[PDB]
Amino acid sequence: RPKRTKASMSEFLESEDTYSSGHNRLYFHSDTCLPLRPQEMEVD
Amino acid sequence: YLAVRECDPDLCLTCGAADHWDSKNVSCKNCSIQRGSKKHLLLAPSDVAGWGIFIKDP
Amino acid sequence: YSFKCVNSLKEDHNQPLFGVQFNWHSKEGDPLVFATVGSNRVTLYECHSQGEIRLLQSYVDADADENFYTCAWTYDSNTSHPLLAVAGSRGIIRIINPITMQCIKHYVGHGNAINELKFHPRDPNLLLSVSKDHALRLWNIQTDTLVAIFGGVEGHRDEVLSADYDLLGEKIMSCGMDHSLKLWRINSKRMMNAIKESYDYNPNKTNRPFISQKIHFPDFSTRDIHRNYVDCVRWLGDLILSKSCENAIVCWKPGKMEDDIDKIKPSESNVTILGRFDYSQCDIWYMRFSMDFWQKMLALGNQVGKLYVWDLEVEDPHKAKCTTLTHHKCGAAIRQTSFSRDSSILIAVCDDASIWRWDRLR
Amino acid sequence: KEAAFDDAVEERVINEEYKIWKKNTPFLYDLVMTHALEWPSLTAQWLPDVTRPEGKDFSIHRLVLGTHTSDEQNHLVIASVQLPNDDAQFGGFGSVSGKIEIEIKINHEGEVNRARYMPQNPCIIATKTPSSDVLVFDYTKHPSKPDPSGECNPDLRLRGHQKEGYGLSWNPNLSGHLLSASDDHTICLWDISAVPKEGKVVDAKTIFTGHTAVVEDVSWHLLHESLFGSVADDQKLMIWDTRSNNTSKPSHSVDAHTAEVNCLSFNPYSEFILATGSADKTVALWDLRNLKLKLHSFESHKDEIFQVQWSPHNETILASSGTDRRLNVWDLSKIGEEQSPEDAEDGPPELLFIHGGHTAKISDFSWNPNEPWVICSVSEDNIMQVWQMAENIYN
Ligand SMILES: Nc1ncnc2c1ncn2[C@@H]1O[C@H](CSCC[C@H](N)C(=O)O)[C@@H](O)[C@H]1O
Repeated sequence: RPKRTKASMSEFLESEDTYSSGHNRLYFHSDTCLPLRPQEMEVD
Repeated sequence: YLAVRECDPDLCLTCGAADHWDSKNVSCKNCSIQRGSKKHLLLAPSDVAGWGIFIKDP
Repeated sequence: YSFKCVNSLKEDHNQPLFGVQFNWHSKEGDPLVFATVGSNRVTLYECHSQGEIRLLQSYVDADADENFYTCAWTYDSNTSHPLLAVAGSRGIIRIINPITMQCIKHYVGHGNAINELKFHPRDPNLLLSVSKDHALRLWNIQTDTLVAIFGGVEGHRDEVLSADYDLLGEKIMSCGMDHSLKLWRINSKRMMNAIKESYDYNPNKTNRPFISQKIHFPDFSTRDIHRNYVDCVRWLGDLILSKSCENAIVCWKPGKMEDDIDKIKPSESNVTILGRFDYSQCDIWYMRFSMDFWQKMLALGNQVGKLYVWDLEVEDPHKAKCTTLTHHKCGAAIRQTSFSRDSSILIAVCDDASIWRWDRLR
Repeated sequence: KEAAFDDAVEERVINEEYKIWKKNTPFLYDLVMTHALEWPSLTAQWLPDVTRPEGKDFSIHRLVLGTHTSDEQNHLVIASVQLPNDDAQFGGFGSVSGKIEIEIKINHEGEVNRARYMPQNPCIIATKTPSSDVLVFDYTKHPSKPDPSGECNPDLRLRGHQKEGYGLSWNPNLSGHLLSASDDHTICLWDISAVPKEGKVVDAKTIFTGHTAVVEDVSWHLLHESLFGSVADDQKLMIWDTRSNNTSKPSHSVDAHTAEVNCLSFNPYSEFILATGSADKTVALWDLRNLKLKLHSFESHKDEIFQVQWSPHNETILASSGTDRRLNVWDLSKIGEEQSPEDAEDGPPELLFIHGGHTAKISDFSWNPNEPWVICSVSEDNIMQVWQMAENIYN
């Protein structure tokens, strides 16, 4: 939900003064330090 | 389990430690290391420092 | 012996200089092109008469802030275009085609750094990149597929930096800071199967990636040759050269003097020492010598800037009639040397971005 | 070449734009969903049926898609998704378990050129395939699990087109009546309600040969079962009526634009309004009475457009997207309305909104009933995008 807070400089200047899911990053072949492919990502 | 000893296959006959040594799934949970029911892992560059380990399954 | 400095050029970057390479992969009458790797710059030149040297196309690694260490001339049979692979401290291989003016083959996977580069004498598509993590990996660049890896569980427990192919490409010597002398036989029945299969691979063929192999059992090993770091070994035919920081160069053969190199079992441990072409003023490693094309003439520089020169003829370490050529202007550190595809042109490179060409006085 | 070099530079650019778009996205969008699929799907559409669980903001919605792969088996897939009906519930809004998944897989042949559910029973669907026969399926009879044997059962599939093509439209009033377009320059019709146990393949009930070029779009009037029109690459569209004697002479005809046209969309509310895009960066509309005069034209898109749709619950809203990797929203009530110079420099008053949050080109975008303020969209990068605009733009 966007917070949609109203603009206020008295608070803004004074202050100035991620729900991911799944296998995000790429994984590598442990035996040989080589990048995996999703095709063989299961039997490995 | 209170002991540091894994229930020996020849002893925890009630949890099937001896039963189906060939099979992978048993009633017991403190018999795995003997059977080596390891989980599948993934190797990736860790966010913290260099290489790291990531788990494939929940 | 019949040599003198006739040319000398210095790079303006003042960075330490590294491995030199002369394009012996040429044809009769081709322009005589040689290459050299600096810190991050790569430069090529062609020797010319009268002592002139014409600077050729030169590049710089303006993206990777690393010191390049090794390079090796390359050739493509398909396009008949020569190339030259490079490597450095970041352990990444780049192969630039002068015809393409660029590198389009990217190869990574080594651990820390690369300290040796050399091609197979017969197949130009096979390369050994000795690495800092004690690893010996092989690449099939033509198929871009990896080939068997050497070292592993029973490999060198220290960083290897020096290795060599034999003349026919059948056994590969390896030596590192552990002073170990491990070699592996290419002709091993298993490998060429993989090498053949290395040339037979399609990424779209199946989900299963190519299976490069692993080796841990050299056909021989030892450490008695040197009590200090070894950084220069070469295949003198069936004989093995070896140089350390201890200001000596020694040639030796496995087992007894009558023992066949190819008959030696891995369990063997005996040594036959027949080399005493010793030197001095070069008590530090990371110096590499040069060889003539025909394996008849040895020239080694010096840290104090002199030359140590011997022939590969019947002249033997029984007396070791040295030829200590020297140019007064070069005394800082002779990092490497490089012969042409003949014995007429010698290019000596100093560390301080300066090179010193010596032409044969015949 | 420089073009290869510039494209490589362009690869950096699109990554930058997505990063920049992501940075500004939360303050301009009220919902941000993203999901990547194993194999790209050409088209997607919402199931009309919907259910909202009690005491749970996330609403149960179902989506149907196809499969496009390099060399593997393709499947017909139906996937479910949960979206917060209440945004007051702050595992950002719901549980950490995830709110999207796939439930149905059936072996598919080639790639889904076009597929839709027939309105009177969404369970039965027809799918345009690279093969000449138009395949027909109902997920109720077929198993949800994929069949690894590779066999497919296109029961009650449709014959009549010589080759594949694009363009599918069920009759909104007549059950089992659908118009399909093909590269055969012909429009074929079927009557599923009248289909017997003839062998699960149905020949074209009626074949039309009006357009000279490859007919690529054909649709029934959203209110009239008799009225329908077709759109082809001939840059000329023609209006048709059922039972009108010869099938090659249209009731009406007009050239939509100066380039190929492959997108047609009638207004569900206004009978007369019929929106027509074009490949010449131009989208327009026509009147059932006034065929000779174009009502208005829209040309904000920077590339070809071939997907157009009218917003549900919103007669004044029309959207279109294409190869420019941009989606343009337009306000009909704001056509020619005076605006501040800070607005004209931004866009025309009729231009409602512009969305560009996708690295890859989007081939399909689809809203759903009960949720007029969200749009699903399928890009080439297997990315499923669902997003809600701020209410502030429409007050
Ligand atoms: N949280 C942490 N922060 C910094 N260094 C860490 C660390 N956890 C482990 N290390 C270092 O990592 C070494 C363990 S081996 C693991 C190395 C690390 N995961 C990498 O790939 O780079 C230890 O010697 C320790 O010094």
